[PDB]
Amino acid sequence: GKRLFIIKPSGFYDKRFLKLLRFYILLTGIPVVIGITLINVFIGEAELAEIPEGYVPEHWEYFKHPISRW
Amino acid sequence: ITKDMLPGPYPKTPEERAAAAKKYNMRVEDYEPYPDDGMGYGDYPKLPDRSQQERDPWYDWDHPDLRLNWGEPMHWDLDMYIRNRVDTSPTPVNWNLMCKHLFGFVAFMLFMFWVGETYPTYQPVGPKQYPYNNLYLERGGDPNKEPEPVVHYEI
Amino acid sequence: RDHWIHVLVPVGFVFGYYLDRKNDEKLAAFRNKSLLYKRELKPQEEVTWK
Amino acid sequence: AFLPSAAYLTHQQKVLQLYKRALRHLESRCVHRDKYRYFACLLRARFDEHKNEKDMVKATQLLREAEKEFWHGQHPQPYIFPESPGGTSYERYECYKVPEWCLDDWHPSEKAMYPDYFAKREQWKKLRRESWEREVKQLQEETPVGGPRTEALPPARKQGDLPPLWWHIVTRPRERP
Amino acid sequence: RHSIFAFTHVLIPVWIIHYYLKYHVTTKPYTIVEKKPRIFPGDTILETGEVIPPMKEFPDQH
Amino acid sequence: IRWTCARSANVYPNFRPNTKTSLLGALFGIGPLIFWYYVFKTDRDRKEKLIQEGKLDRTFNISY
Amino acid sequence: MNLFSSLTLVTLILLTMPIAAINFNTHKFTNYPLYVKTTISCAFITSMIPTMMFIHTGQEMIISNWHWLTIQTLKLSLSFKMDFFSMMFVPVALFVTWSIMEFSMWYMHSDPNINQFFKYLLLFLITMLILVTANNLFQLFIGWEGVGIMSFLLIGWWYGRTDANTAALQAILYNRIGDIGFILAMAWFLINLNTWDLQQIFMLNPNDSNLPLMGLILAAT
Amino acid sequence: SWDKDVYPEPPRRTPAPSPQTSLPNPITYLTKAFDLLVDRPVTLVREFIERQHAKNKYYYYHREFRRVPDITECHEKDVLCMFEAEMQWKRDYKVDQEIVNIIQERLKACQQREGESHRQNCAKELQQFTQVVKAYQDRYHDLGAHYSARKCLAKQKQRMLAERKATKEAA
Amino acid sequence: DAPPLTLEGIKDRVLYVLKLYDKIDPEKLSVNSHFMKDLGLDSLDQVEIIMAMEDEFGFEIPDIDAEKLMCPQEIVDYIADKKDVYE
Amino acid sequence: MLKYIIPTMMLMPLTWLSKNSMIWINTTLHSLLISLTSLLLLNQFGDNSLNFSLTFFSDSLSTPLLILTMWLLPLMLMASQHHLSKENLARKKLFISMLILLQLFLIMTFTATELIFFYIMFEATLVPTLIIITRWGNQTERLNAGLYFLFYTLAGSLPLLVALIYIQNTMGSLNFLILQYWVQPMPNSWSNTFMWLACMMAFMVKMPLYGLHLWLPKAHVEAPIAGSMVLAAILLKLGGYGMMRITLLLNPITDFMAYPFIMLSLWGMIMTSSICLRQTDLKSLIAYSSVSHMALVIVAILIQTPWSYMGATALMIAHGLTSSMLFCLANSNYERVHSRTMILARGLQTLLPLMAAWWLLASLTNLALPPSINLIGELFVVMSTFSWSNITIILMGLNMVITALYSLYMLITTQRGKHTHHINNILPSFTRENALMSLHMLPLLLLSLNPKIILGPLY
Amino acid sequence: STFVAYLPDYRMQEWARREAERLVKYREAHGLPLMESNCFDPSKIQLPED
Ligand SMILES: CCCCCCCCCCCCCCCCCC(=O)OC[C@H](COP(=O)([O-])OCC[N+](C)(C)C)OC(=O)CCCCCCCCCCCCCCCCC
Ligand SMILES: CCCCCCCCCCCCCCCCCC(=O)OC[C@H](COP(=O)([O-])OCC[N+](C)(C)C)OC(=O)CCCCCCCCCCCCCCCCC
Ligand SMILES: CCCCCCCCCCCCCCCCCC(=O)OC[C@H](COP(=O)([O-])OCC[N+](C)(C)C)OC(=O)CCCCCCCCCCCCCCCCC
Repeated sequence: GKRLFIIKPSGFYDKRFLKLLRFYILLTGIPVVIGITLINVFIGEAELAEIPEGYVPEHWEYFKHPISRW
Repeated sequence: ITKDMLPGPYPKTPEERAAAAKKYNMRVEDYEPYPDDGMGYGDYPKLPDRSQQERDPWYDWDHPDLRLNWGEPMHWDLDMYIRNRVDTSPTPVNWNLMCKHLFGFVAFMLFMFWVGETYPTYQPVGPKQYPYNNLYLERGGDPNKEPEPVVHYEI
Repeated sequence: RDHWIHVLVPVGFVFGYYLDRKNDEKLAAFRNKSLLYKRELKPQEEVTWK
Repeated sequence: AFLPSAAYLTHQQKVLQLYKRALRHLESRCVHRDKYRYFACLLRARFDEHKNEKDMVKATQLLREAEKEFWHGQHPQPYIFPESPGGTSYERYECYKVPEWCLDDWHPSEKAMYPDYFAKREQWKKLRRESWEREVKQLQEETPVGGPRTEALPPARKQGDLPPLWWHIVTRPRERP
Repeated sequence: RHSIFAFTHVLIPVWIIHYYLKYHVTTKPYTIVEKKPRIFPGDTILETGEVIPPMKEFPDQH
Repeated sequence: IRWTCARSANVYPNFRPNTKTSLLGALFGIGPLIFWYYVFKTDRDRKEKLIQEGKLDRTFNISY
Repeated sequence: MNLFSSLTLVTLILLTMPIAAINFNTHKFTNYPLYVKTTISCAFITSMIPTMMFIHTGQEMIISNWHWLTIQTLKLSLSFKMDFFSMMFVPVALFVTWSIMEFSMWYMHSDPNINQFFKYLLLFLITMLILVTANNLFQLFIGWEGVGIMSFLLIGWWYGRTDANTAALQAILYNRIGDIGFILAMAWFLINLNTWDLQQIFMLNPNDSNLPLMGLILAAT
Repeated sequence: SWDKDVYPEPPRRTPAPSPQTSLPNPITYLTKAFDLLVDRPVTLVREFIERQHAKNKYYYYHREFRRVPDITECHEKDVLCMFEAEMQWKRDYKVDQEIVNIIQERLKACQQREGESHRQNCAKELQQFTQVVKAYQDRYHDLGAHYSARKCLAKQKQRMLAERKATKEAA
Repeated sequence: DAPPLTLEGIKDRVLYVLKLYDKIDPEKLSVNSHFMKDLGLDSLDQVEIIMAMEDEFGFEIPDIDAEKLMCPQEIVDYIADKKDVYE
Repeated sequence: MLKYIIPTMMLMPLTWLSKNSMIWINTTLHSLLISLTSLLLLNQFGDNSLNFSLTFFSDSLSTPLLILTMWLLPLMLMASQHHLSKENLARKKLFISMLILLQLFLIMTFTATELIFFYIMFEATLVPTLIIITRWGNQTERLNAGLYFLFYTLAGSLPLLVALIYIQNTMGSLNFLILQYWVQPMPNSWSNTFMWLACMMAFMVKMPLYGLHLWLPKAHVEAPIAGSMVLAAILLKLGGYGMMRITLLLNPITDFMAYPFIMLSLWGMIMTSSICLRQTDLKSLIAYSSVSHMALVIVAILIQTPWSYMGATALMIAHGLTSSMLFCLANSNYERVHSRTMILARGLQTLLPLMAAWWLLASLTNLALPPSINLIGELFVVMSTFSWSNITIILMGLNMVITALYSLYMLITTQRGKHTHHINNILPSFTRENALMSLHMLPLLLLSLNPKIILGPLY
Repeated sequence: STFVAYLPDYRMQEWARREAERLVKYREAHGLPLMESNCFDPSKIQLPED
């Protein structure tokens, strides 16, 4: 069907670089987002309460998110 | 590239002028430099100061996007004289006539706009009528101050 | 161990953190003495911060 | 004045180029076919009435008056063909004129995707690289002293020998890739 | 596979943005500030029950 | 390479300070600086003398 | 009351999904223009629903849904202002664009870079819809420069032809002069009204506001 | 939730939807579809996350700083107490900035929620915003990027001498 | 859009344009028939033919190449080279 | 700050004791470990700076600069690991040791609590850059590039040091945690005028100020690109740190004296933008753009408003990242074509698409496309300069046209048009190059989401 | 990115809301002004002579 050729520069290297970038960012992004939604669904975000009398808090007991506290 | 390939100082005598002309590989008489007024031009050839759209577009150039060949002594302002920049094409209309026409047109209708600003058009009507002292409270005025009661009268 | 050259910088960071933790000990001139952060030292405690 | 082969434009060539440009501007002036045909016949009859003039200086002055009225009576926006320079589609498809040597840079895992084409390319390259010394031998003895006097390339004078400097003029890709 | 577009590209964004807007944006004050609906004579507020009293009769001309 | 060398590196070695070059350098080097200095100066005194006397409206200007 | 904001943000996020779809591809996409066209048709329907709701009722909304920063007094947050204006203009633009991508499916079928072309005009539509529904002036500036850059790219599409490059640079120059006017108006509004949101600007109602109006006129020019 | 005094909002008055013509409207049907398909699974996953929240419920507390002697009772070139005074002054600076921010939030919310007649019903918010803007301009404006409690005290002193001079010259 | 043309298609086209010209008799024309030698026209008629071909194919031929191609076979060769036939 | 200095001084034997083929891998890995470790400096409070010890402190200002510095070292190591493959192994280790010493002196510069310590290591930084510029360049003019770079900067600061010593005889301490409370106002006199000049001119040269900017293009068109990136991205920021640490002591005489400096900076940034509009070399064009950006930063810190300080810090960090990645682009082009001419290699989008994408992103981030941090800083400086006076916006407005006009043009003639026929050595994208380009580009986009970490000491 | 996203309350900025959320809640319930033109106590300053 008169299938002609179009000369184009080799896109194998650019595609390989993009695949490597996406794989190497996803390899840690998937466990990080899985851990984030797991602590946000099971460990639980903290709650606001007033300071009790005679009991000082720790330096890490002033923040909301558990990751910030850790 | 060596010490006599890069451009040098101003050539004075015919012999060094011919040496500079064969340095740029052009005609000896057609190689003429800028006047030594102290601007630091040097022995660079002075092109007749035309743009690059004027070049032959059908000729098999060495560089087709620039219409420039190889080894030609190029313009002092090649960057200024690309197709994507200032163009010196021969216009069908005179340049001074173009400037005069544009200035006269712009000044004439700016003057007419200002004249119409002095004498405007309108409709044969009276002012609009609004209730409650021309909406004193709805304009944002304070309620602790009682406005002057102005009423609108029928006709 | 055939990877002795790869544990230079973590050892240096551990040594630097140990040096810093020794360094704030000499700066205990105003510990539990500031007019804004002062509090009574709790039982089963000896210092407010190490 | 500026030509790949010549250094001076003969007055006959200048007359023909004036006729071509003036009639193209006339066609761009009057759009319809009948008016264009009538005025084209009028212009051809005028050039025929001034055709029988063998005096060089008289045709010189007549050319000067003719160029002056042609520039005086030309359309500001003459019609330009879509592939001609100054046209709407001038060098538009040039973004896909990738040269052939980019196929040198291809990965070997993709060079096996089109095996016959790449084999043909390497045998073409072999043909070119064995013909290179023959063609530079052809120019090294046919060229006059002090370099060539004109830019017209010589042909191939022998059967089986490839044309000299044949590669980069025949290698340009199709205009619709 | 015929209705995979209308479920993945529509319904999951609705559920996600409604969860986010209901339990994370409405909890913050002055975030989704909505213009109050216009009140016309003869209407009735559902949350109170008080009826806006009827507007005076038109001095008709037509 | 000849043009790129003649554009930058071959300006000073074939430069001689005469009346034209020095006049052009003084005209285009210290002229606009003096003009902008004087314009911004008199704008500053006008703004300051407006703001010390309370005539400048600074009712809502609390971000600066 | 709750269908409104959810469906409108669904329209926006559904418009922004195919860009992330084409950015994370490992293969040649099978009929990417059909993907974009079907997505924009569903987005047109999803944005046509609150049009019917508003013309039935007459509701206007402000959705300040994501905080960005607080510097000194000023607070900037991701806020969408949807009134008669923006939320009425959006379905018209969605209909026109849906027809235009279908015509582009007809027209640009002979270009191997058709997917990049569709991605570019989808990005232009995204930043334009950001522009129309912007609440604070900064989001409107973001949409302004986004549509300017996308116009530059889509004019210099055929990068081989130098006339396209010259036209794109000329358009960039004139749009940057307009941005000079817009930035002057921005600076006057901040320096004299201590705000960038439209509500505070309309409430404070400055009197000697000839300079910001002149700047906005220059931006519109 | 949030406190209703710091963010006051008027009660909602929604008129009764009563059809005039016989043609039905799709808004009620789409509202029912939204309540069925969308709201129910969102409420289900919300009850899931809050039930998982109920097992581990620990608290965090708002930090409070006691009042310290200010910059006025500091001996000059004795850093050991003007450090605390400057610390308190910077904390109060941040608090005042957030106060002007919350007043701006109140004004914007009033202007949006009052519709097309906001120029009359948001007079109180405009007066409060003008008062707090004048207070902030007297308290903190023109200090410079290198602001300190000494510069603020000197500006307050200069303002006090200006006010006393205006009182004495118009007594 | 724009279907490729073979050499016999442009050959049919060029002989059609030649046969539609009044100065050419429709019997004595060939691919190698010289305009000044086989048929004996003028230079102006050659530029008329060049304009006819330019308007027929919808593209511009440069003036030097307009005057250089001097036979219908040269016209066929130039058109086939510029359109790059037999792909 | 001993938890980052000791890793650097302990990585020094690691690059001295490494094998003959694993120097680059070990140095890059351990420098990236230090780069991750450096994120602990963000323990910042809204009132008190993180004062580590007697001679080390780091407020909200210097922490982004430190993070930029020890994120910048691995990028320099990747960007300078191609052309040094034929260089001898001992000299390769010498080059890496010079880069490591430069990083160590830079991190010791930004955290020095005493101004004498800051000065001492701020021009202990002068030796490694001079060595790298003069030794590992590629032209003759590098020798001249070792003179104009040196004898400018020292000539600005050998007065300054004396002035600093005078403060040691006046206040009694040059510590910055003390001088925030012991500072006295500066009276109007000729002696205070010359003290202001001496305290200002060193970092005025190091920005550079217009008129004193001649050392910047002559030291950039010939450097090895590790030197080019450290000079453009982080070495110019020592002037900004000098401003934001020195201008506390120079009040209120700065307000009625910095008029000609602001005039020079504004009209010289106009001039250098115009010079960018008519350049032929990529390196010189990027250097003159850097001159324009630092003149803008000069105006921003000289008007001394809080909004201006936010904009100055944001513009400093964003311009450093953008100029470093632009120099990476120019180095890739000069690697492929073995020349610095702009008009030589054109139309590379037809051959290199991903480098064309990086060119487009670089040009977009150069002209302050929102919502990037470059636009944030530039906009804040624009509003602050409009607050200083009205007419300044005109002197900004033309620049904001011109700073777009070359920023695309420098792209276009390098990427768009008919490609050069007689150039055929254009290799495809090496993974190392594009990895370096993405490592430059992705933080610049990421910082737009959370700008509050790079908004100066008074956010 | 995960570290700087969950960084523990940069410069106490969120805290700057909460105490402010208390403070107006005080002074809108007792008729006190929102903020005063005097940053410090105007009765605890020795005014210089004029
Ligand atoms: C298809 C899969 C979909 C996802 C499925 C899984 C998730 C399901 C839904 C749950 C989501 C998570 C919980 C709700 C959201 C988080 C709640 C929360 O408090 O988040 C913290 C905050 C809420 O704001 P905030 O008020 O807490 O922020 C204050 C932050 N400080 C004080 C540090 C300044 O952030 C978000 O919620 C993130 C919003 C992300 C969406 C918006 C993207 C914007 C893109 C453009 C960026 C650039 C804009 C530049 C201009 C800006 C305007 C001027
Ligand atoms: C890049 C090249 C140009 C660099 C220019 C740098 C800035 C220009 C001014 C620098 C002056 C030198 C440092 C002075 C520091 C003074 C500190 C101070 O408190 O002074 C108050 C003191 C005041 O005296 P005092 O403090 O001893 O007196 C007691 C106080 N009273 C006055 C009340 C009694 O000033 C001086 O003593 C004189 C200061 C001016 C010095 C003039 C001579 C030097 C001129 C500039 C030379 C610059 C280098 C040129 C060559 C470059 C290389 C080729
Ligand atoms: C720093 C100075 C030196 C510079 C060089 C630094 C080198 C080292 C770099 C280390 C790694 C990077 C560190 C900085 C990371 C910054 C980013 C970050 O983490 O931000 C945190 C912020 C945190 O959000 P936040 O601040 O709102 O959250 C508040 C905090 N909590 C949750 C605890 C209440 O993350 C985000 O904002 C993410 C938002 C969601 C993700 C994006 C969704 C939208 C995506 C785009 C969709 C399409 C839009 C339209 C597009 C149109 C076309 C353009």
